[PDB]
Amino acid sequence: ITIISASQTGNARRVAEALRDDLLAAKLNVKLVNAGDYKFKQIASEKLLIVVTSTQGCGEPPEEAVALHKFLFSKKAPKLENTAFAVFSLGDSSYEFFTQSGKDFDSKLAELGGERLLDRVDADVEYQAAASEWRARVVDALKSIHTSPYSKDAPLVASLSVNQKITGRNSEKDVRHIEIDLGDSGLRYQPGDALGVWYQNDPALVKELVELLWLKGDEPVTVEGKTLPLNEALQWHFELTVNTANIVENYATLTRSETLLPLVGDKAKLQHYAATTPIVDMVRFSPAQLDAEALINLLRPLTPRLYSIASSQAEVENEVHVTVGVVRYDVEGRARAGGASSFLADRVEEEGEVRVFIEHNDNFRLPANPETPVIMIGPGTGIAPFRAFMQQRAADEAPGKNWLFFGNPHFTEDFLYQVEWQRYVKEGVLTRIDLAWSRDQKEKVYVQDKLREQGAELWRWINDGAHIYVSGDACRMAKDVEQALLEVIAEFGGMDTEAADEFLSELRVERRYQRDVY
Amino acid sequence: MSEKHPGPLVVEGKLTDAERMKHESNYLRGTIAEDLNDGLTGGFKGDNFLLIRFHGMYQQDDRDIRAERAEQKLEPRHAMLLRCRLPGGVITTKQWQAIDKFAGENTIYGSIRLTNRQTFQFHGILKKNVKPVHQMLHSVGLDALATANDMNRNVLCTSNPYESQLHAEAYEWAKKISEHLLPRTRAYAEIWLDQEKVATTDEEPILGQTYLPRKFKTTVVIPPQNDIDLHANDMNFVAIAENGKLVGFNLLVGGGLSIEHGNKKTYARTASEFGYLPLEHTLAVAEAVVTTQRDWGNRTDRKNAKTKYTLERVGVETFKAEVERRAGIKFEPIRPYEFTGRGDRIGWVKGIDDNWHLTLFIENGRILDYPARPLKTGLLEIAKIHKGDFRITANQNLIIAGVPESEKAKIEKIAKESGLMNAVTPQRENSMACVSFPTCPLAMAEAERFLPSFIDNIDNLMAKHGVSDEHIVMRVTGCPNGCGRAMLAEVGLVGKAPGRYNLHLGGNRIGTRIPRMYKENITEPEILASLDELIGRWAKEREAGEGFGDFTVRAGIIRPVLDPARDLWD
Ligand code: SRM
Ligand SMILES: Cc1cc2nc3c(=O)[nH]c(=O)nc-3n(C[C@H](O)[C@H](O)[C@H](O)COP(=O)(O)OP(=O)(O)OC[C@H]3O[C@@H](n4cnc5c(N)ncnc54)[C@H](O)[C@@H]3O)c2cc1C
Ligand SMILES: Cc1cc2nc3c(=O)[nH]c(=O)nc-3n(C[C@H](O)[C@H](O)[C@H](O)COP(=O)(O)O)c2cc1C
Ligand code: SF4
Ligand SMILES: [K+]
Repeated sequence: ITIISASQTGNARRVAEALRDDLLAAKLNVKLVNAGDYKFKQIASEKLLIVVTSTQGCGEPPEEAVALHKFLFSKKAPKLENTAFAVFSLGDSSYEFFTQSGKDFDSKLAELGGERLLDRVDADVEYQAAASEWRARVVDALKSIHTSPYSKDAPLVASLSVNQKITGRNSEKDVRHIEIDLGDSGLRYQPGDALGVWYQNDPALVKELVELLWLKGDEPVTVEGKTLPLNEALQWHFELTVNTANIVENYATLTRSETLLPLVGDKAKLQHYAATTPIVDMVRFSPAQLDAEALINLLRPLTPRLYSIASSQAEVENEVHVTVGVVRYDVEGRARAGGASSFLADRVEEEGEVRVFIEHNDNFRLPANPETPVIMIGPGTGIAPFRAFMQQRAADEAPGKNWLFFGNPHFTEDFLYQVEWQRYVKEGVLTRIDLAWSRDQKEKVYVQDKLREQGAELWRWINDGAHIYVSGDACRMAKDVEQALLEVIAEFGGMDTEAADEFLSELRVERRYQRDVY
Repeated sequence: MSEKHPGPLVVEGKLTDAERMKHESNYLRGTIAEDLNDGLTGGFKGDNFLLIRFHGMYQQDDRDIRAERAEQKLEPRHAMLLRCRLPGGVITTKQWQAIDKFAGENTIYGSIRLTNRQTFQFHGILKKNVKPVHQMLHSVGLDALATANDMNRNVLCTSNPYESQLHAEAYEWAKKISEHLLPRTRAYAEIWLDQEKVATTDEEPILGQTYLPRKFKTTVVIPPQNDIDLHANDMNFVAIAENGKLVGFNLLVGGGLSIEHGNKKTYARTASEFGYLPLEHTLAVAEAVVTTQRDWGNRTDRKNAKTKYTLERVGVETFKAEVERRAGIKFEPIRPYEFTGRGDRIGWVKGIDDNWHLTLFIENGRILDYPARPLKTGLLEIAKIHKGDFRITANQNLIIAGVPESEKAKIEKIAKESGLMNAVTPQRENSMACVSFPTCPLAMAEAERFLPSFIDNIDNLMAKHGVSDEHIVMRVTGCPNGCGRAMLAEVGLVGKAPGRYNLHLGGNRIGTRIPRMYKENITEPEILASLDELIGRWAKEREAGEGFGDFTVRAGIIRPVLDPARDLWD
């Protein structure tokens, strides 16, 4: 019996840690191994295999489990004979893909003949009840942060030092450079980590939502074990900038609006509606005299947003830099915005109160050997961890070669940290930089095109043991860049597409192909 | 021997870095082709930053957003200024359509900036469009070679003589002079036009390996018009005609207006008369003068290299003797020439060829699509309809030349509807300014964006003083370089700091006298107060047909400059 934990942020990690605890207390044996240190090519020699997984940008497993997932899809997976399996999957209904990684894992493990002792079950953001009721049944049908006080639950109360836009005035996107002074708290981080920022909803948005429901704003509501006014709760503890299908169909059910009832039962229409309109506009389409308690039950708890750290403590000491791409969109001429990005962009004064913590990411790190070449693909707001990488390597005077791929719409407006990159290539820290400006000419050009153009040099670097890092969008960028890498590897390695995929999976296994995508 | 000019023929000293850059550039090639292919920076690195000027482009950034981009972790918005080589200012309607299309499409500002040297300028050209602009210029038969850095500048010709029959010969000679003094190098064609390299070295028999010490500027003057301001440029060929045909030229050497604030060694002096040369000796004389300046220039000091400084150092007599020896000719005595004015002839002007010339007043020479004032679109429609060619004027104005009687009504209808020739006071027509902000790297004060409001105030002032029908040549520069030629106007405002200028008075209507500095480092309200007092004085106690500069000199409020090399600053 072995428990497999496939988690990036770590919500499945704690579930697997609790699971192994009562398995070792009750049965005996039971060993726990993450997907990153699992000898997955010896899967056929397993007795009992429990998989606890997560779901990234769209259905893909966590980056450490991508190798195992591709193994199960490679037609080279062995035929299972003496192992029983049970799959527990986490996820979030807000996103388009709800625990599809667990569904795929369960389906394949069944297809290769694994004994499904427990059927796969789905977990929402509130996984406490599901995990607690799942581990008991797992046990029944089976018996034949390093040291800092700060964490997600108790974030460090830091201060905002610098909030500077790093895009030109003629840029369609608003990208901020946020410098947060950690003070004397001694918070420690590494390049590749993420800064979980607790935010607060816009007071204007909260007021508009409250008056849109014909409420006052000071009526008491029940939050946790205390009583707080409605505005306080909607600003500090509830999410308003994200619309989910569940929120929409609950509004329809507790409202019976003629314009919302027909959409109930159609997952595609509900998801499109949720992704197209915010909560406040969705309730603007149909005010329904909803009381404070109904609003509180309808919404979801506010959660911190992770941002890749754009600085290294070897250079900035007690500061953390994050590159915040502000989400700004207009619905019927009313300018709406994202929660945390707009909170950091507008709603925090200089030296203001920002509650942050560190989300450690071990599977996105610079090579331990300073001489190892590094290839980075960071178009858009994915340039932050590579700025941290460059600062860390320049501080250590690492002699290794560095290759950066950056992409954005406009060169004169969307070149993030351009002067820093010019300085880095001036001093030889950044050996090569390749830029792809998609909106500078008639034809769209992205980073993957530059990877295709530089196939021979990329292949030589990979043969030199280089590390490939991808950070940025996951819906389109990550898949396109992975395809470009596969094409380059297949073309310049003298081998077909399947062998290219196997080579990329091997690179993932040797911690040489690492992604931080969102 | 006069003690005024005791200096040697060639000054000895450490050569400037620019001369080294010219010497080691391998005949204007550099690494411009290689520098074009990098995307890390939007400009040209190394010596290419100055070598690209030899090909006609200036690397520039917007100074309105320079600090904002500096604090935005962004490099300055490096964009190129493409100045074309148009001898005499004559541009065909097909070429105008091409440049209009390029400015509308592949240029940040979307504007055609006419200059005072009878050519246009493209601002905000990205490095990726640096090659396509030269490609299209070659496609429509133009080029931008040797219009910046240290070669011959754009050659000027009077764009609208009263007897518009010598313009053909004068423009032909201006084009011949411009082509003669072009560099004989293949760098321009190899880099932009993509011509196969020849396995041999260049010669440059006209300019040499190191080229001229400074920029050289030439003009062709047809009296009595002086719109080209021949005293602001080195060589001037004052055309002389007998029986209605060109018979010779008058050579005036030693022009220049650039000064330095507080540097007595820099001055603005008027060109000195050399002599009359027969018509057939124009090219030889131009060659002799250019080569004499090349040999005797001050390559150790870049604020001492222009032909005026060489003239004042070696003496006019020795320079003339060397020019005569080099050209193998003798300078005949100067036949008399007179100047009536300096401005443009706005409106419809009848030509000898039964064609009408339409001079459009364009404010600051900026062609754009302003609200309810679509100058660019109207000009494009005119070019589509017109069958002649456009003549850019030295006053940053455009002349629609050779319009027949039948098409006169149509051209007037399209121009009037587009706001190209709407009502404008006479004072505004003789008011000019340099580009300055936000593009000029050396700009200290506002000239182009300050001229309209300033002239509005001045027009109101003249209306108050009842002299609104009269005009004063008023030129504002945001730089001591005098690019707007403020050092030849009746009232000149040379920039000193943002919002502060130096007021210069005592100029001339015909532009043959430098205006002496009156008050320095005074903001706009002080300038308007002083000019109000002086216009009120002028509007009463003036004579019949007296200009403002002549009145200021005569009234004793300012003293004229006689020899600018001695008493301009004193
Ligand atoms: C456009 C124009 C003024 C205008 O509004 O019309 C102009 C514009 C500039 N001039 Fe000029 N000069 C212009 C006529 C002049 C003239 C007047 C004339 O030729 O009739 C002079 C004063 C007379 C003289 O110098 O003899 C002039 C003397 C200069 C100088 C000073 C040269 C010197 O002797 O020290 C500089 C500075 C330099 O050369 O480095 C300069 C530099 C410049 C630059 C290229 C600034 C720079 O060095 O980067 C300007 C580009 C502005 C921009 O952002 O686009 N410009 N400049 C004229 C274009 C001429 C052309 O197209 O060929
Ligand atoms: C490991 C990791 C690293 C990250 N690193 C970074 C980083 O370096 N930089 C960075 O900027 N972000 C980064 N993120 C993303 C970050 O956590 C947030 O997702 C992002 O900043 C937006 O936060 P928000 O709360 O303001 O947006 P939200 O308010 O949560 O999202 C806005 C909502 O509006 C919707 N919406 C968007 N546009 C429209 C439109 N036009 N019409 C209608 N609806 C629309 C969206 O779908 C979404 O539902 C990272 C995420 C992770 C997990
Ligand atoms: C960028 C991003 C994309 C996500 N996409 C999905 C998704 O498509 N479907 C889903 O069910 N959950 C999605 N989630 C939610 C995660 O599955 C959820 O956070 C999970 O519990 C991860 O926790 P763990 O890292 O501790 O295992 C997404 C989360 C993030 C940050
Ligand atoms: S005079 Fe000075 S500010 Fe004006 S165009 Fe010339 S260099 Fe620029
Ligand atoms: K003008």
